[PDB]
Amino acid sequence: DISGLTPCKESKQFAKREKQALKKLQASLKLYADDSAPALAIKATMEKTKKRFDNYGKYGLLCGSDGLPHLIVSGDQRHWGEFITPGILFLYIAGWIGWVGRSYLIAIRDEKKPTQKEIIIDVPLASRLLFRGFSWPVAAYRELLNGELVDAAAAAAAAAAA
Amino acid sequence: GWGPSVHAEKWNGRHAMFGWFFICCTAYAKGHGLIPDMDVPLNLKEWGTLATITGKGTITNGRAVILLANAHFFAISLMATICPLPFGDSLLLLTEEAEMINGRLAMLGLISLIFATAIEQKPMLDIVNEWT
Amino acid sequence: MINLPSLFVPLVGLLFPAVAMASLFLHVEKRLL
Amino acid sequence: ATKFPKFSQALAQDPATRRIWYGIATAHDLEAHDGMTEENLYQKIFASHFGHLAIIFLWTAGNLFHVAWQGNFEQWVAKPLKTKPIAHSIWDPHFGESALKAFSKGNTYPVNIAFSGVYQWWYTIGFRTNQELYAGSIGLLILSCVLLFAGWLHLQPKFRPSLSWFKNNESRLNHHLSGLLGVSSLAWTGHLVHVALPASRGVHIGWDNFLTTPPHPAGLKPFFTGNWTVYAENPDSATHVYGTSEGAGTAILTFLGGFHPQTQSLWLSDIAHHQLAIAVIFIVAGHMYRTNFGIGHNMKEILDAHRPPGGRLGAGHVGLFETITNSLHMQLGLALAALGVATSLTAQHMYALTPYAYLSKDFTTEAALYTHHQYIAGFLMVGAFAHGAIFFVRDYDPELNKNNVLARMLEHKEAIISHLSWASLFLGFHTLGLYIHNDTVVAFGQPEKQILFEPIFAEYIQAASGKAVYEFNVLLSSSSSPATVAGNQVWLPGWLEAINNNKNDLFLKIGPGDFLVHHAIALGLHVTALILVKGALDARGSKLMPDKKDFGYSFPCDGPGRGGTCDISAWDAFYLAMFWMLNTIGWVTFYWHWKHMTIWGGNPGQFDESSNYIMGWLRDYLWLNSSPLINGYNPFGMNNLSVWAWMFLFGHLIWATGFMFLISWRGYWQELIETLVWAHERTPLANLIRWRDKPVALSIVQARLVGLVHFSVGYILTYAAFLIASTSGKFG
Amino acid sequence: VVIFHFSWKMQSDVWGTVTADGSISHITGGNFAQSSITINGWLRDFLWSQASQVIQSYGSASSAYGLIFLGAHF
Amino acid sequence: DMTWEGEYPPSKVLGPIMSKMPSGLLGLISIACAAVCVYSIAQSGVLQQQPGAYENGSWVKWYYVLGSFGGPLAWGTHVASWIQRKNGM
Amino acid sequence: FLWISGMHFHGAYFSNYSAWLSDPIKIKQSSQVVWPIVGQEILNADVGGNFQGVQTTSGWFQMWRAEGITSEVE
Amino acid sequence: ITDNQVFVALIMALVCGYLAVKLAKQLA
Amino acid sequence: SHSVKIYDTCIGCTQCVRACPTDVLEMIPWGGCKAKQIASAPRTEDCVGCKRCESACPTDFLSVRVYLWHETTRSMGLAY
Ligand code: CLA
Ligand code: CLA
Ligand code: CLA
Ligand SMILES: CCCCCCCCCCCCCCCC(=O)OC[C@H](COP(=O)(O)OC[C@@H](O)CO)OC(=O)CCCCCCCCCCCCCCC
Ligand SMILES: CC(=O)O[C@H]1CC(C)(C)C(=C=C/C(C)=C/C=C/C(C)=C/C=C/C=C(C)/C=C/C=C(\C)C(=O)C[C@@]23O[C@]2(C)C[C@@H](O)CC3(C)C)[C@](C)(O)C1
Ligand code: KC1
Ligand SMILES: CC1=C(C#C/C(C)=C/C=C/C(C)=C/C=C/C=C(C)/C=C/C=C(C)/C=C/[C@@]23O[C@]2(C)C[C@@H](O)CC3(C)C)C(C)(C)C[C@H](O)C1
Ligand SMILES: CC1=C(/C=C/C(C)=C/C=C/C(C)=C/C=C/C=C(C)/C=C/C=C(C)/C=C/C2=C(C)CCCC2(C)C)C(C)(C)CCC1
Ligand SMILES: CCCCCCCCCCCCO[C@@H]1O[C@H](CO)[C@@H](O[C@H]2O[C@H](CO)[C@@H](O)[C@H](O)[C@H]2O)[C@H](O)[C@H]1O
Ligand code: SF4
Repeated sequence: DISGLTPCKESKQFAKREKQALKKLQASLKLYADDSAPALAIKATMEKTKKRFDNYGKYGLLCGSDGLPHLIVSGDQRHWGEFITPGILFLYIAGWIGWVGRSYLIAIRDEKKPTQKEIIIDVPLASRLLFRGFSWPVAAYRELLNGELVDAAAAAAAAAAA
Repeated sequence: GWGPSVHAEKWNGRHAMFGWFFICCTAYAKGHGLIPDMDVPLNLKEWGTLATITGKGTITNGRAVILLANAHFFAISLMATICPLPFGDSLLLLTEEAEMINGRLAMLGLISLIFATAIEQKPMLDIVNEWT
Repeated sequence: MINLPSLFVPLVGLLFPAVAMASLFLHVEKRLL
Repeated sequence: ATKFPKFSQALAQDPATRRIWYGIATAHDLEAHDGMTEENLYQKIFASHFGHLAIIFLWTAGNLFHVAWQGNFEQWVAKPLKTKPIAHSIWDPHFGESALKAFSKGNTYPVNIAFSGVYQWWYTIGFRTNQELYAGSIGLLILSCVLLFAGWLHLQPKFRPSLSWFKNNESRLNHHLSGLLGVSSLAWTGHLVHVALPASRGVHIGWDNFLTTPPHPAGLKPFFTGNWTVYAENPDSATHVYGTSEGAGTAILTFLGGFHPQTQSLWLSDIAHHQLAIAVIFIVAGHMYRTNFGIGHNMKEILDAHRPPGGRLGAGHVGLFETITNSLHMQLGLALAALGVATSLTAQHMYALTPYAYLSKDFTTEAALYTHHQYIAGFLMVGAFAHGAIFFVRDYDPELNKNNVLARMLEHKEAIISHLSWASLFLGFHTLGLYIHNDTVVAFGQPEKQILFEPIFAEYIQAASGKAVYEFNVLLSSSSSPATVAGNQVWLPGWLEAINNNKNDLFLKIGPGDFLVHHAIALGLHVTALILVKGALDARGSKLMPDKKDFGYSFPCDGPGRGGTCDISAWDAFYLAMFWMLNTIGWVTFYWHWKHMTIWGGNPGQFDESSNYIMGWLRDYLWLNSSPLINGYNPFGMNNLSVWAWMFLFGHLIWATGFMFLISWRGYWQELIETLVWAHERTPLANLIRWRDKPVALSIVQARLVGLVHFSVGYILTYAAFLIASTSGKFG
Repeated sequence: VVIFHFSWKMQSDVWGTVTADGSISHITGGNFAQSSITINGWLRDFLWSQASQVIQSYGSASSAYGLIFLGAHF
Repeated sequence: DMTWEGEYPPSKVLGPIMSKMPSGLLGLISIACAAVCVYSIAQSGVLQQQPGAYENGSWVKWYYVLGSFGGPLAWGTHVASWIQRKNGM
Repeated sequence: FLWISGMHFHGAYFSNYSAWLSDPIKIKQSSQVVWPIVGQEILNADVGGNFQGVQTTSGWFQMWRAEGITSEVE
Repeated sequence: ITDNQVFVALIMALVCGYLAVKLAKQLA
Repeated sequence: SHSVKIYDTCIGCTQCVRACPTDVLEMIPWGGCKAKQIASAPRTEDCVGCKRCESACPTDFLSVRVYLWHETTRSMGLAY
């Protein structure tokens, strides 16, 4: 496949990693009696470990000669779950914070003491604003084609140079 | 002085004339003379890496005796610059002209020695031997 | 010759810098120049 | 002035020791000397160029002389695979007996092994004996005497050339392209055809028979008849003992591609043709400007006409002609930027497409050469932006470039800086975060949880050039493509053979470890640029100091007022950037070295797995490869590599003394010296002696420069110590 | 330098195990009189040799010491 | 003198020979140049493909190389023609 | 006091004090246990006495023996 | 490999050193 | 010596003169501002260059300005 990689369910070296990770925890398990808390903890760890290899095998990830999963970010839609889909997710949450935080500064600006409300949050007002950023791509778009997103060039102070 | 002055002509003439006596003395002494253990090195175990040519190859006793004999005449002169007599000749400020014509001639031979060695593949004592 | 490095290296390593450090000292501390 | 600095009346009247320190450090800043005119300035620089040119040829003549006199060039030419090449001999009265035996292993005397690669270079250009090497050194000593006479000759009053001669761009450029670059390239092709090729084929051509021995059987009949195909006929066979006539061709201008099967280097007849094709391009390009013959271009008329009618670039390039000719710092900054790109380009192409016979065999030299040109590339690049800042301070004329392409850069300087800052923050957060995620995941015993992005883009480029290992079938690696069908006949088969051979450097196998380091290298380039571009654009002024241009390029600060102003000058930006150059070249040199040590060691997988997390670098590269270096000397004994071990510690010390000048500031030190001046004046028998220059503590800007030189010299000497002896102590 | 002096002197000349007939085997085997008189000896036998634990602690229970090692270099 | 304002540059930028010339001739010349470049390239490709004509760089011909050099000439001429048309010529 | 009260609390509920008191030459000391959430359980070392935890080096155990502790109740 | 060749090479370096001391005199 | 220049934006509030630790500045009669007084730098040779005067000036940008100059024994601040 891409870059001469093989899928992880068919990699001979990915399977060896699964065995040696389980063998290491089994040889630690043998020094304890079967009902005790260290034996139940290591038994639960080998279940977590065994479920970690099974998950990847059917995942659809690509392995190398090293036996480790690789990620593809060319833009292929077949490997979307690797970068695109968690990427769109992060953009939604990061742009949500920046939008909401900016709404707050603009709101408390027209006031006697704007600086007072940055060290001591008006929580009822802040709480209201935080959840209005769920539709930010629409709200950031309405202000771009209004004139309320970016200011004019005669409103920004500039260094003597330019 | 410090250049082509009259003084520097007088001092270097006095070194040439003294130098001819040093070259002719060896010429008599390396050329069938009493130099002992002339061509055998010093000891690395005794003198060290100061005495070596390359690796541990040490200078011979011939080269050491001649170099140390030059340091005998050097050090006593070095006194005469640093603590000169109130009546002596000063640096860095049968009685006459006789120095100025011998000491010219004595400076003329040494350069004509070095011509007569770079041509004939002959060390400087063989040409003094040919001149006797 | 094969005898040259035992002549130049004290001259270049000890003698030349002692003359050069002496010369610069006299020049740097000379008032009208 | 009548004091030691005779060029600064204001530095010569200083009673403190600072006067001595400054007269040294401002001696070359020619524009700032007392009573300097413009015509005298250009003349002093010109004669300074001759003396600089002579030092280079005296330096070269040295290297030729020491190998001819003390090397093993003749023994190396006979067996270039087994003998180690000889830099020069050692004579040090401080050596024990075991030192003389340790540095003379395999020879007769104490000696340094060369890692410059002059041997491989001289071998492929024709040299075969010590007599030829010695003759070449005499010719460069004579050339240096001529350059030292010319420098003096052009200071004479009848030979001092006028101000308008120095500003004739159209002539100078014409002569430099066609004559300095074209005819030199042409002459170099003549040397390859007459001396170089014949010597690779077992034929000796020297100064005594080059006029009666033609370099090709045809003998210039094919050249004047247009039959240029005869010079490509009958090239070297596949099994040709190099340096002998066994399997020798007759061709002088080929286009084979790839490498010679025996030396693993480029074909000499490919290089000859390359130098010739290049010679024709530079000779033709040198006929573009008008120089008292009517035909040609006027540079000023070109620049004034280039303003796109869309109006996006403002007034375009009007005024740039005056600003470049009337300022040497802009010229110097453009020249340093192109040389820094060029010497960086030579570091990448030399390790991949080895041009000299037997290169990439002597593992140490390859490691010495690549890191030598990358560190020099860093100084040149940093010096380009440093002189770009100096231009804005004392050379930029705002009224001359109204609405110019240069003026508009200052008009949105906040945009460039703020955006360069974003890219840097982005690369830093993610590249550092990914490395740390891989570290904790492996530390916990779950290395199957690592985030290893595959470098698809670089692999695609490799596949397009012919690499058939990523199974991409794109371009040159797909047989039914017009790019590869046109390429098969002329040079494709030699290139494909060389590009698919594993034991090479042509497009190394890259993995997800090669992907993380590249983003670190990216981060290094962006932050370094951020500091240099911010320093150039804010050189004339900022919000915190709107009249910065009034104080010049370098000054301490603006005091502790309005908050405090340490490191506000444009010179300070350069000083801060130095740390980044050293750091981003260090990330490049560690990466290039570690990747090769594992290919040579025979286990390329070691770097492919450990390069994902940081501990891998710290343990499998630094801790694992320092063994033979620090065992150079110990209680049991010492080895040949003792000097590198001593130099290794040496570097650590100078680097650490650099911290003293960078952390502890001046008014601590000034108060201390005042007690020392007191003590000396009160002690009997030491009172007879007295200083003529009042001892004072180094100044604010002087402490930064010194602390910087220690951090720098310590930084470079300790890596040189590591990279040379870890490779030569393992040889693979 | 105090804690470096204490950590190395105790490991070279006190700390260790024994067997029959009082055969003392020290931790670093008595390398203190001939390896700490030079900087290279301090750099190679104390810092380089005794680093092997913290740099090879991955996958073990003392792997937090390997992470805090890098974290504090950062 | 070279600097210009407005939608199109003055005729003088083209050069002494070009400014005198009419837009139509320039456009026709540019088209001819383009035709020559493409044909030459195609012929060279055919020669490269052909057996017995590509050995030892025999495929390269002087005229085809001239046409290849001529592609840039075709672009410049078309730009010049546009400028001439703009200056009512 | 809050700091001291914590330590004694950890020695009574997250330690191997009893197993250490019976054989203080083979059982290693430990008064800290980590939660298993992101693969970090590996920090619970195999210390001894049917117990897994982080090895602590404060000497709480030795100080308790010298006081004559012997029981977690105390 | 010849001793006389070495002697010739440092006479030219002595002439070169003289032109350098003379070139600097003039730059000052 | 150092150079101390005084611009016309000086409002004459005497704060630079009260901050100078080596008596370089003084107040003189002037008819261009409310206080009818401007700062002046008659003894710049005692100027040590510590810039305390600029830390005291209330105008934006500063009315008083210190520029680095050739150093004597007085501006180096030496007691020996
Ligand atoms: C390689 C370098 C070198 C050499 C070989 C010399 C050689 C000489 N220099 Mg000299 N010089 C040199 C470099 C050198 N220079 C340099 C670089 C400088 C610095 C610029 C000087 C500065 C300098 C000065 C200023 C002077 C010399 C003088 C001399 C001469 C001293 C010879 C002498 O007194 O005995 C030969 C002359 C005699 C009168 C012999 C007297 C015999 C005495 C009594 C000893 C005999 C006793 C006998 C052995 C028995 C021992 C008795 C015991 C057992 C009790 C000689 C020409 C001095 C000179 O020319 O005046 C003599 C002098 O004044 N030099
Ligand atoms: C044909 C005539 C000719 C020639 C050969 C030269 C030669 C030279 N002139 Mg010169 N000059 C000429 C005519 C000529 N000049 C005329 C007519 C004028 C007056 C109008 C001048 C005015 C002049 C001045 C004012 C100065 C010089 C200087 C120099 C020297 C440059 C330094 C040097 O050695 O670089 C040698 C460089 C090379 C051999 C080339 C190096 C390779 C470079 C980096 C090219 C890169 C290769 C390639 C293109 C890279 C592209 C790859 C890409 C992917 C990046 C050089 C000796 C300077 C000097 O030093 O004065 C003594 C100087 O200051 N000249
Ligand atoms: C062809 C290249 C070139 C040229 C012509 C110049 C020319 C100039 N530069 Mg410049 N520069 C260059 C490259 C160049 N530079 C590069 C590559 C950088 C990046 C490092 C810089 C960075 C730079 C700065 C930051 C400044 C200049 C300045 C200057 C001007 C005065 C220089 C001066 O007084 O030096 C005086 C000479 C010295 C102080 C000698 C310094 C020696 C250094 C410290 C190294 C010595 C350490 C030693 C090697 C250690 C030995 C180690 C051993 C023990 C093992 C002058 C016009 C200065 C200026 O005032 O311009 C207006 C200025 O501020 N340049
Ligand atoms: C990118 C960073 C590179 C390093 C910086 C170096 C400077 C490079 C910048 C110079 C070029 C600037 C071009 C933009 C600014 C710009 O071009 O505006 C100006 C430019 C030409 O306008 P002029 O000012 O020349 O006006 C001419 C007209 O007035 C006609 O008389 O517009 C163009 O059409 C350029 C050519 C095609 C432009 C578009 C076609 C290209 C297609 C690209 C695909 C787009 C992606 C689509 C995805 C769906
Ligand atoms: C009488 C009259 O009115 O006529 C009318 C006719 C008509 C048709 C109606 C009109 C029109 C419109 C016209 C004429 C439009 C013309 C448009 C035109 C002609 C546009 C060319 C672009 C050329 C390019 C981009 C060249 C690139 C060349 C490139 C990118 C190269 O690098 C070439 C080269 O790399 C090769 C390939 C390889 C090497 O071997 C050589 C080198 C390296 C150099 C006019 C104007 O109205 C006039
Ligand atoms: C080795 C020791 C040596 C001594 C000790 C010595 C001493 C004197 N030489 Mg002399 N010398 C040589 C060596 C020595 N010379 C040699 C090798 C040559 C041939 C090249 C020679 C050349 C000439 C000439 C041409 C003249 C001359 C003189 C005197 C003179 C007293 C002058 C006076 O005060 O009257 C004295 C004391 C001049 C002269 O005799 O004037 C009447 C005079 O013209 N020499
Ligand atoms: C003027 C003129 C012309 C001329 C001319 C001429 C003839 C110029 C000649 C110049 C000449 C002939 C310059 C020699 C110097 C020799 C010196 C300084 C000797 C030093 C020797 C000394 C100081 C002694 C050294 C030693 O003592 C040491 C230190 C230890 C001993 O072990 C070894 C010796 C004894 C050796 C032209 C060319 C015709 C042009 C025009 O027409 C007229
Ligand atoms: C500040 C300043 C300055 C400086 C600047 C600088 C220093 C810069 C740099 C810059 C740089 C340093 C740049 C670089 C660039 C580069 C480039 C731009 C490249 C290009 C490339 C391309 C375009 C392409 C390529 C290719 C080809 C050709 C083919 C094959 C493939 C490819 C595609 C790759 C100055 C002096 C002006 C002055 C003012 C100020
Ligand atoms: C700052 C000072 C630095 C400059 C130092 C330079 C030293 C100059 C040395 C020049 C040598 C002159 O001295 C003379 O040289 C010639 C040159 O063959 C030697 O002649 C030599 O001939 C052959 C070499 O072909 C040798 O095998 C033989 O042993 C020797 O006699 C003389 O024996 C020597 O006395
Ligand atoms: S310069 Fe400043 S401190 Fe001095 S009088 Fe003017 S406003 Fe006041």
